[PDB]
Amino acid sequence: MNVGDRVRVTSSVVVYHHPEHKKTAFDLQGMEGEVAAVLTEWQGRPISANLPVLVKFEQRFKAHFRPDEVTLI
Amino acid sequence: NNKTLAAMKNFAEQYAKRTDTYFCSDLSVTAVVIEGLARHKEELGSPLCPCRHYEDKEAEVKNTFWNCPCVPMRERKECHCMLFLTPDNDFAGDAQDIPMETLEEVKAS
Ligand SMILES: *C1=CC(=O)N(CC)C1=O
Ligand code: SF4
Repeated sequence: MNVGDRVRVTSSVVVYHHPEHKKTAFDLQGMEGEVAAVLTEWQGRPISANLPVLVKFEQRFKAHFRPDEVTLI
Repeated sequence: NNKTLAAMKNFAEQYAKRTDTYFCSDLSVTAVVIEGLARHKEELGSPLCPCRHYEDKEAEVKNTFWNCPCVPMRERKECHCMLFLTPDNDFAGDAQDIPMETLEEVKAS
C-alpha cells in the first residue's frame, strides 16, 4: 500500500461529503481511485489517525480509509 | 479561559444543527467533551479530540486528523466522543443546545 497505487473500495464505507450526495449517506463501495497519502506520522512523529489511507477519486472527491477497506487494482 | 469554553459551546451547538445531529440525552457527557475540547484548544491551539490517547499531541494537531470535527465525523458522521449523535442513535436526545451552567458544573470539577 503506497501513494500512487490504484485501489478499489472493497468494503462498505458510508460518507456524507460526496459532491453529488452532500449531507446524505452514500456508500463508496466499488469506487476506484488512487492513494494520495498514508497518514502514519507527521514529519517523522507518529500520529494516530484511524483512517490513514487518503484516496482521491474523480469529481474532486477524496476520502480516508483503513487499509482493509481498499484493495490494490 | 471562559470565552474559549463559550466559543466551543457555540461551535458544538452550531455544528450539531448544521449536520442534523444531536447531543447525548445525558448532557453531562456532552459537557465533559465540550470542556475537554476547550482545554485542548487553550493548550494546543486546536480542539484536538479529548477522548483519545496520543503519543505526540503537537504532531496530531499539525496533521489535523483528530481536530474537532475530526475526519471520521466529517466524512462518516462517526463521533467517538458521543458529542454529535445521529437521530437513530440510542443515546441521542432531542437537544442541540446545552446550558452554560451545565458546562460550568464540569469546570469546577
Ligand atoms: C468523554 C469522552 C468520551 O469518549 N465520552 C463518552 C463516554 C465522554 O463522556
Ligand atoms: S470524535 Fe471527533 S467529532 Fe466527536 S468530539 Fe471527538 S473530535 Fe469532535
